[PDB]
Amino acid sequence: KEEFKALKTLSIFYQAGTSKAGNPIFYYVARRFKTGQINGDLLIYHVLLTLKPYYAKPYEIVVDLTHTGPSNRFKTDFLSKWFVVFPGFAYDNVSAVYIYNCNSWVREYTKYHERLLTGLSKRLVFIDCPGKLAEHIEHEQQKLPAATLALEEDLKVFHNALKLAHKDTKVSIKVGSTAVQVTSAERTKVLGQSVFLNDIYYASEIEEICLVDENQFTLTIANQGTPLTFMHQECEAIVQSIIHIRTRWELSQPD
Amino acid sequence: KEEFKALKTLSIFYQAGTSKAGNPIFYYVARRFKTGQINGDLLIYHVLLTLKPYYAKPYEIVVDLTHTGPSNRFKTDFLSKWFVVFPGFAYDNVSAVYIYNCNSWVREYTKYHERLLTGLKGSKRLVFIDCPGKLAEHIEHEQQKLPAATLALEEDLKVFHNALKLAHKDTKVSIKVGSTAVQVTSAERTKVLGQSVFLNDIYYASEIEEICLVDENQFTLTIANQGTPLTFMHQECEAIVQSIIHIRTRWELSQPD
Repeated sequence: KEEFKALKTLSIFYQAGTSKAGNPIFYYVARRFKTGQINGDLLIYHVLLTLKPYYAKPYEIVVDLTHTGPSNRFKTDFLSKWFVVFPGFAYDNVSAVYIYNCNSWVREYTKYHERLLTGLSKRLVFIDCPGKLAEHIEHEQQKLPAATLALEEDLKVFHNALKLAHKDTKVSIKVGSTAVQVTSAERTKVLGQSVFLNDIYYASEIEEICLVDENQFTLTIANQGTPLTFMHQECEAIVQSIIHIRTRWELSQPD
Repeated sequence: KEEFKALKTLSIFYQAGTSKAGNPIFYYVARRFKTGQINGDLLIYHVLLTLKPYYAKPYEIVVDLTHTGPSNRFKTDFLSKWFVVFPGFAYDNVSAVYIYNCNSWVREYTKYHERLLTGLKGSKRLVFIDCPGKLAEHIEHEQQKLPAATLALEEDLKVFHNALKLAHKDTKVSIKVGSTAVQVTSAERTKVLGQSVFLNDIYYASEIEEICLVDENQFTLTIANQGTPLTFMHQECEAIVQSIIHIRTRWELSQPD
C-alpha cells in the first residue's frame, strides 16, 4: 500500500482524454520509471488496475519517451513479462500506440530487444512533430506531462548542424532554458518505421562545453564516455547559448 | 588529498579584491559549508592555507550569510576550535568583517551561542551590509565579488512594500518575489551581536511546499522542514500568491525525472 499509492502520485501511467476515433487514451511517461528503485510487479499491477475498467474495449496509448535512457529501461525479463501478464484481448484492443520523442538510446534498446518487440502491426504511430499528435487527438484532448510540454518553449534553433561520429548525421540543435535538444533532420528506422530521433540533454547533464573553432564544438555528457561533437557555421553562437543556459542552471542549484 | 582537494572546488572560502583601506579581501560563503558531511578540520586547513600568505599583515573578510541555516552551522566544539586554531596576530589583523544578508536563523544561532561569541558583540570591526552597493563602497571603487548566485537573487524582483508578518509579535516586512526565490526583508531593525540591523530571510522556490490564500488580506507559506508556517498580511495578497505560485510551478517543471 506504501509504494503503490506512490506510483499514482508519480503519474507514470494515467488515463486522460479521448481520441478522434472515440477511444479513451492512456499515457505512459517512460522517464518516470527507475529500473532499480521501483518494484516491477507494483508498476504492472498499477497499470493493470488502471486499464482493467477499459481494456475489454478499444483504447489507445501515448508513450512519452522524452529523455528516456538506460536508467528507465525495462530489463529483459521484465520486458517479456509485460507481454504475458495482461489477458489476450487487452493487447488486441489497443487501436493505436503513439510514440513521442523517441531518441537514440531507445532506438538501440529496440534493436537489442528486436527478437521480442516483433509484435509491434501498423498500430505504432511515431509522432515526429508535436503538432502531428493533433491529427489523432484534438489539441484540447491532449495531456502530455507539463514538464514535457515545457521543453518545447522558447527555443533557439540552429538548423543545418552536422553531428560527427563513425557515421555523420545532419541535425538541428535546439537550446531551451533547461535543455539542449538535438533532432535528426534525416529519418532512421526504429521498429520497421522511418522516424526522426530527438536526443535531449538537460543542463544538469552537461559536464563540459568546448569551442574547438568557428565551426565546431563539443559537449561532454554525464555517464557518456565519448563527447558529442558537432559542426556548424555558428558554433561560437551555439556555445554562448549553452553556456548561458548551463550557467543559469548552476546558479539555481541547492546550497 | 582527494577529499581536501574538493573544498577548493566547493568555493567556500576564496580571495578576491582589495579594500579601500588597501588590504586583501576574503569571502566566506556560509551556505556552502554543510556540517556533518565536510571534515571540519579540512575547512579550517583550507582557510588556514589560503590566509597563511596574508595573515601577518592586515586583511578583511566578507561573510555571505545568504540562505544560511542549521545545515550550515558551526557546532559548539567546532565554533570553539575556530578561536584557538589560528596564530594570535591573525585575529588582530582582521581589520573588518562585512556581514551580508544576515537572517533570522543566524540571529538565533548568535543568541544561543552568545557565550562563545562574547568577543564579537559590540565590535567596531563587524560591519553589517544591506545591499551589494554599500559593500562595494568599502571595496576599490565599488568592485564587490559576492558569489554570482548571491547577486542573481538581486535582479528582476517584484517587491511588495508594506506587508506584516504575523506572529506573537508582528513584524513589518517587504516581500520580494524573484524567479527562483522569495525574500522577506525586515522593515524594522533588531539586534544581532549588539548591533541594530535589518534581516533578510530567503526561501528558494524548492522549499515552498504549500501556499494558501486566507483572506484578500492574508496568505500563508509552508516552508519545507519548518513547522510553523509563515503568515503575512497585505492588501495585494491575491497578487503575491499568484506570483509565488508561478515561481513554484516553473521550478517543479524542471526537477529531475
